Amino acid sequence: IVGGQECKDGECPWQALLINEENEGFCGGTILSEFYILTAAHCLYQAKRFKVRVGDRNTEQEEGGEAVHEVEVVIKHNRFTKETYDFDIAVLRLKTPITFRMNVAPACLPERDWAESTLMTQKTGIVSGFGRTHEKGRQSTRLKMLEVPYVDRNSCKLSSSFIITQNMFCAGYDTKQEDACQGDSGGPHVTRFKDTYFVTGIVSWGEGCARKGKYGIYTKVTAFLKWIDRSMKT
Amino acid sequence: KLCSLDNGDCDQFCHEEQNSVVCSCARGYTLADNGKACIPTGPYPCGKQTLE
Ligand SMILES: O=C1c2c(c(C(F)(F)F)nn2-c2cccc(-c3n[nH]c(=O)[nH]3)c2)CCN1c1ccc(-c2ccccc2CN2CCCC2)cc1
Ligand code: NA
Ligand code: NA
Repeated sequence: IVGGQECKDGECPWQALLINEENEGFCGGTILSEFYILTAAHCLYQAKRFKVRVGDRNTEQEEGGEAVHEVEVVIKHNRFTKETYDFDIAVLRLKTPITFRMNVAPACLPERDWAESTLMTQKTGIVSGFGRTHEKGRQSTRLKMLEVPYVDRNSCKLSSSFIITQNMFCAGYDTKQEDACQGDSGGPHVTRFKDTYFVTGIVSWGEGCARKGKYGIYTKVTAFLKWIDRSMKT
Repeated sequence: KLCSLDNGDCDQFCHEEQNSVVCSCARGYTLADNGKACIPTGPYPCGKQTLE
């Protein structure tokens, strides 16, 4: 995340960190339940073999409530390609279930129409991650978060030099230099409704980070609730 | 106005069935007797920050 605030104790409990063999965070993820992690499909190319870290907020220092989980099954959406960046969604089933505690809890999965009429219509969402603090820089050691305004659908299409499909959505700032960045991919985009946090997006991509006139593109979770539900049945 | 008027007083999910408001909850919550609020069945229900 470029700009924004740090995640304080128990503020971003649904955050997951994808860690390669070298034990370094490359992508984010969302805790849906004890066995499942929601991530971006493209993140699966960023590392040969990977694990899932939870309850982590500072990489350099062990948090005791921090836990490493191996992946049993990787459920990738076959419709995904680097040419379109469409259907940028994957589900990970874990070998061991997550212990829910302070900093470790799942984000709610909303119902389709309600999510569309009541969540996507709120002014902002919150994006979070261990990604780059500047467009040119290294992976963050601290978990950050940033409130992002939901961006108007046609205004989003206009800002992009690429095709913004119906599975994608814009959130961010036209002038304010704060947005998600490289390494935040697969991470959560939640919308708070009455003190409860529902999962709305998966950090997908952007043209640089916090670039004026450009936004962060996320996978529209509502477009995949049945596919997500079916994934958890397998 | 139903669901469009303040989420039909539902804590979470709002639906319209036979021109009335019908509320439901995410997994890990039970609908209250008032048919509006969502009660967590156990600790750490989804979408709650762990601030305590
Ligand atoms: O997504 C990123 C990206 C880059 C960097 C950087 F600069 F750090 F290297 N970070 N980053 C990133 C990563 C994560 C979040 C944010 C973010 N969220 N919010 C915000 O502002 N940024 C930024 C480089 C560009 N890229 C990208 C650009 C464009 C597509 C795309 C888009 C549509 C179709 C096909 C394609 C794929 N095609 C494109 C041409 C060949 C393949 C893919 C990737
Ligand atoms: Na840590
Ligand atoms: Na911007």
